[PDB]
Formats: sequence, C-alpha cells, structure tokens
Amino acid sequence: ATFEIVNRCSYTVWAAASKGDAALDAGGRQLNSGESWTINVEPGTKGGKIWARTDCYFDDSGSGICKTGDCGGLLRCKRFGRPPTTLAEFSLNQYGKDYIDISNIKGFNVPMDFSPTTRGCRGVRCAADIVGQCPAKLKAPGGGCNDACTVFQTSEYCCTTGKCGPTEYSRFFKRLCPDAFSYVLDKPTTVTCPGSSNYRVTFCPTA
Repeated sequence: ATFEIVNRCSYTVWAAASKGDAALDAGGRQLNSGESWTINVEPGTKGGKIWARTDCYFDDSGSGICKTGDCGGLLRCKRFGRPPTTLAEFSLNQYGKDYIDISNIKGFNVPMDFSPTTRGCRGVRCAADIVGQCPAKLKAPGGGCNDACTVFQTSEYCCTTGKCGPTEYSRFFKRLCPDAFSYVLDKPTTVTCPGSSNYRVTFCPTA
C-alpha cells in the first residue's frame, strides 16, 4: 500500500514509520514545511505506526536526538518513538479489511489527519491545540503533551490489569479529539477501510 506523508506544519518535522521491530520503507525522513514523502508498506502489515518527531539533530550517519518521538537516536526508525507522539496506526489486509486510527494513548505532539486516498471509508483527524491546552502535569518540557500513563506509571492510567476507566487526563484528550483513542480501553474510533487502500498522513492539516 502507498502512504503519502505530508508536512503542512510551518516547522520541519522528521517523519517516522515503523511496525515496532522494523522500519517501514526507509523508516524516517526530514520533511520541511510543505514536503511530501511517499512510502510503500507491505500488504498484511500489522501494527504499523507513523508519527512526527520535532526538533531533531542528526549527524552524517543518521544518529542524533529528537525532543519528541525519538526512536533510539536514529533518523531511520526501527522501533517506536518516545512519547509524546500523536500516532497514525494501521493494520493492513486483515481478513480483507484495512483498519486505521489516530491515537493519543502515547500523548500528542503534532496535529494530524489520517485519510484514505482511495474510495470506501472516511478519514480521522486530531487537529486541536492539545499542546497549548495541555494540563500542567502532562506538559512535556521538550514540547508536546504526555499521556497520563507515561507520566504517572499507574495501573489505572496504563490499564495494566486490562480493567481501567477513563480519567481526568484521558477525558482531556477525548474532549479535544473525540476521534482519537484517549486511553487503552476507549470506545474504538477505528475506521474500517477496504483491504489494500492507500492513505495520506498530513501533519498540521489545518495549518
């Protein structure tokens, strides 16, 4: 499947794409404002994620650091990134269907739209000013708004027992972005698309 990743933010982001144990395509790339990066993702990919990283410094060899979303210091992400990261998540060709969602479960750093470019389903978006409005205890100094599990490491926020409810913190993400997951057991905002759809991820869609 084809993903076009578009940086509509006025600032540079470093896009990342991974399925947790492997890069998707090149795994990451700098996107200046307006730049678009087209990647190919193998059919059947389960548990892929795309995210933006902010304020990265890399050297010749692709090693460095980002203030949000860093994936072990690599330009080309092999693993997932450090919160806070707004997440585009997808599982492709699962019994004939693609499944996509946006998640604030690992916090929020950049606004995002995640839409099909082919027919038969709708897109989802989380484009509210979650960083500006972020509760004081969840603000990340690097930028971004952490989720409560990252910050506090409790069974309730991390849903470690498989039982947990919404919290003051999850409701904040949910109030600003109803179409994104706000905690592990949120009512699913997953969208079902035809198998083998293609997609566009736009950072800062309303910029």
